[PDB]
Amino acid sequence: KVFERCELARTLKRLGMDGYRGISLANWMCLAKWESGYNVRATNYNAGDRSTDYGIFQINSRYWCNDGKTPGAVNACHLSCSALLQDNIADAVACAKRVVRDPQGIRAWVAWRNRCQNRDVRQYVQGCGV
Ligand code: NA
Repeated sequence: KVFERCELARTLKRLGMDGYRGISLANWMCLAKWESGYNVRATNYNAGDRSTDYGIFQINSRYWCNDGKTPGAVNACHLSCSALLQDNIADAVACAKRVVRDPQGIRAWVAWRNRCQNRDVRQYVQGCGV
């Protein structure tokens, strides 16, 4: 499933993402937009280090979820990476919350730095009723 902008915005708000660890809802929307284009099935293999990014937030298999084929990996979210490909994004959200509980916060994703940081991100939630 590929979420529509406002549909996702309302879903994330209900899941308690607004202001989570100081991160505004619009920041999470900007992150999802640039990582997967709001597509829960997005997957990207990194030939360079043998890890894969999964789902709407493109969470990496080396640290956060287990896919079994990533060398020297941990599973901090204690989830199979398969869980991050579901239409129901509850597990992906719980794992995203875990990722930002680390010192880097939202900066853990380089795309956030490149296209969201210091930018006007209001556009991602405008008119959505959140
Ligand atoms: Na892993």
